Amino acid sequence: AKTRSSRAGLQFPVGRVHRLLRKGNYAERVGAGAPVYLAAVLEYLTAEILELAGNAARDNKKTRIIPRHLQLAVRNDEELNKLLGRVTIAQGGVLPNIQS
Amino acid sequence: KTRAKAKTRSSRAGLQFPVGRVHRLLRKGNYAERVGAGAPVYLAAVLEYLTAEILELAGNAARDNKKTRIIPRHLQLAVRNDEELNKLLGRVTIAQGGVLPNIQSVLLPKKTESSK
Amino acid sequence: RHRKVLRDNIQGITKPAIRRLARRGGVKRISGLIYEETRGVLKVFLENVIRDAVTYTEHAKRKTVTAMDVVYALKRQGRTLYGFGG
Amino acid sequence: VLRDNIQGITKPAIRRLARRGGVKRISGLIYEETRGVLKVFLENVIRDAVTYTEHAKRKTVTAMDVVYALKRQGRTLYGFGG
Amino acid sequence: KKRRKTRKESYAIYVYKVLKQVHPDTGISSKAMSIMNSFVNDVFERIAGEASRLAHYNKRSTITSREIQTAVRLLLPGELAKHAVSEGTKAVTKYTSAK
Amino acid sequence: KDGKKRRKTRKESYAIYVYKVLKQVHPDTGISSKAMSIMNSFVNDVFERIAGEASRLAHYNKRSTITSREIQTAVRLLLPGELAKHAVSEGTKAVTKYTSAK
Amino acid sequence: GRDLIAYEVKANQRNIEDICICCGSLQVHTQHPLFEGGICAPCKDKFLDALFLYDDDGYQSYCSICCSGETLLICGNPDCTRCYCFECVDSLVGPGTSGKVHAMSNWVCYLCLPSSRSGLLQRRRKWRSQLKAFYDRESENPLEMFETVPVWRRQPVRVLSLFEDIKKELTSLGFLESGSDPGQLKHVVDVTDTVRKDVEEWGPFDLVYGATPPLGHTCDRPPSWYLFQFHRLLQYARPKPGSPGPFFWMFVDNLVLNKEDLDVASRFLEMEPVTIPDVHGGSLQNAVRVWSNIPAIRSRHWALVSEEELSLLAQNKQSSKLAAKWPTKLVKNCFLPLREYFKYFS
Ligand SMILES: [Zn+2]
Ligand SMILES: [Zn+2]
Ligand SMILES: [Zn+2]
Repeated sequence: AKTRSSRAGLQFPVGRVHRLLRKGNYAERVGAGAPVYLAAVLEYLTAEILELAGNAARDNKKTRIIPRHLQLAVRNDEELNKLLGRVTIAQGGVLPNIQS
Repeated sequence: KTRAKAKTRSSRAGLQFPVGRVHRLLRKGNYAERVGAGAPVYLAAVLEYLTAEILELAGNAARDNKKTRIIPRHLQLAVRNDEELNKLLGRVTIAQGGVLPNIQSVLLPKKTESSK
Repeated sequence: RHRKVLRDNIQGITKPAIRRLARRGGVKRISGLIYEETRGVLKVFLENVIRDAVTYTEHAKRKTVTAMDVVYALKRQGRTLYGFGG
Repeated sequence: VLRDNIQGITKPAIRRLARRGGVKRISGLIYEETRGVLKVFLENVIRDAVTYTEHAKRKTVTAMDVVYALKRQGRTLYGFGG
Repeated sequence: KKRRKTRKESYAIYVYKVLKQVHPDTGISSKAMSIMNSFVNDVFERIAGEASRLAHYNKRSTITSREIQTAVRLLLPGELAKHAVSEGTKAVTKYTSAK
Repeated sequence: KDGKKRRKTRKESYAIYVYKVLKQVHPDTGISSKAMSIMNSFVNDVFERIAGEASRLAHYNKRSTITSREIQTAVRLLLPGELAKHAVSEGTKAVTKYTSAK
Repeated sequence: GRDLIAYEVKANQRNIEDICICCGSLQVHTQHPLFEGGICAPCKDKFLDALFLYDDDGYQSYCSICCSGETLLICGNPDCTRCYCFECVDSLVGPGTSGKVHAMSNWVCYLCLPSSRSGLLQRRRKWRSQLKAFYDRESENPLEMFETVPVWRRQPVRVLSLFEDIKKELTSLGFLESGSDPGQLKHVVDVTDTVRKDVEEWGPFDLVYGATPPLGHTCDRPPSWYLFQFHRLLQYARPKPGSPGPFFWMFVDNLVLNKEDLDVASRFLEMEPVTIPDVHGGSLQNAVRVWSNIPAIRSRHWALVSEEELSLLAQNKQSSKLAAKWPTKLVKNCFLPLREYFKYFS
């Protein structure tokens, strides 16, 4: 019994993404490679924010990621700020940016 | 075989928009597994009221402009003068519309007379 | 019946509350007429969000407004909130 | 020749668009600014509009690709789709 | 022409009849007709997608007139939603107990 | 041993997977439950975005199958800048690994 | 202390004038206008202000007797506008009766009942003149006060509508009887050739209403014309001096007269206008200025309503003119205090 997660070298569950595509009434049929591709994309987008949140945690002299660390991780990077421009992260605050 | 008057579902509801077309576009668009019987009748009634309101305001805008044919300028003036239709179609551009003739009250020269 | 009508709770939003929300917003100096306008804008914002959320509660055949109905009411208004279940 | 089509947007064109927008007076630095912004507003559409044309395995960018690229950015345009 | 046969549907023949019921002599151009066609498709896809979300939220695999009713109460602002819900309910009640 | 006291429906999440990815990128950094709820809501949000965009991409071309190409075009539309240019490489590498793992 | 004021009269054998019936207080400044008893000074000040204030939701925004906000009930007979709180009814006539009153919408109120002695309530004969004296002592403003018309000595209203019809409105408001046309409202589109003899021939008038054109400028006649003719026919329709007869008037402007004409109208009608805003559908909808001598009409204006925002709305309405209905519903409400003056048709 070899799971499709380790068959593609990924971490996010291929089967759960597959049944959430089949459950969400997106299309009549769902391809075999589509949950593998989408699990890889979600794994990369998770790993980048966890890397930046871990760097923000290390700057704050903390070994636990609080929602302030996810706030500073998303708002400092400009591509993740463009991705989450209309998204409020709870328990986050704002950037310490004072006008000159 | 069947021996009955071929009476369409639009005519039984007292509507104009096609119940059957709305029903097969609900069944085709992958919205849910099952689609109820009252839902295309209700949606055709909602669409027919929203069409009749804009065509009534566009016919008033055409009658104001001394024209017996609705041009997209008339639809533009019909939607944007109404506040609820402007709230509905805020992030919506209508082609060949233009904008409302609305000039701010500070860019005009003072056409007044000093009382003293 | 057994429900006293709550009133004048827009004055529950105190002057130092709007002061602290202007400190987080980066504002150095606040005029005296800011506070009534800020209460009015917060009231209209809560009107829109609760107007969506009570209708989400209505269609669900419940009488309890959940956090999921608040997240659906905000995600419908293009303000996606995290930390409460998407 | 292959660089000055951003200047194909002329000074009277931006003048007429700002008269429609209700602007009484325009400074001399508006015309360099607006040509920037309009150019960005084309890119964010055409980057999407080519991409639908990529997915359809075509080479023609149809009006439907422009309508879908504008509908994606919340700028739904009417009167080009049947 | 047997290979040149593809009929795209529209809403021209219906919006024309609603216009003749509202204004019995006013006409309409084809550009404004395409704008009314795109308007009907836009509001159709809005109410259908919103009702699909309102069905998926309550774990129900069926859209009925109740999901369309609450989707109209969400998407249309102000009195327009109230008049559209009144017209829809009147048309459904007329539809169910007809011949 | 005590078992099945209070029957509660198991609400699925992504918490243990985000935990695995965090231990792969930071071998000693922990994370709170509030931030874990935020990361769970983020994964649900971006999943709904890419799935809905792929559903529109499938419906526009009159096709009733979502393959990896619809997800690839949805990623190229939704992720701005270098995020798409790396996520497409990661997804294509994963699909190439998945097809030739037998 | 509300169950104590029903104990100070029965047991202690005290005068009702020596206890504040509003908030239960023992300190009495004056005597209560409607009923026999005393009122403490703050409740007295607030009570006068409450009458002036006009509420869209109910006949009275705050309670008549004690001036409380909540616990509002509606009068049974539809020809009466009085509204009392639940705590007044419980405190005075007895506990568990307020619920019974509120339970029906056809419960005859205290002023409509043949006997006005409920158990702890006393009516006043010719109370309106005493009420005018009450306004005269402290209200600091002698607002136009016509004698109140009793239900037993009630007359059919004779209405003269100039430049605008209100028969639909008054019919909805219960001033005109439907089904029967004796002609108690005469709509007169053109009045340039009306003469005192004509008005005398038309029968004596009690209420003369006029209103400006709707925002679509239907007619090509300057809007001040409606005001000036309204004033003229108004003066003609006023009863012979030295006669106990009610004469009410109301001129309504939907922002069609500028500040010049506004001051002119304010000068002739000898009072400041009344600006009324309509229910916000996001920002602001429309507004209307009203002159009248009808009670609780001057205090209807809301201090929040600014002039500049009103000017902007006027200029966006005049130039756009999307809707062109006279706002009958906007000026419909303002006649509501008049209900106690003429007969109501349900
Ligand atoms: Zn008192
Ligand atoms: Zn009464
Ligand atoms: Zn009271």
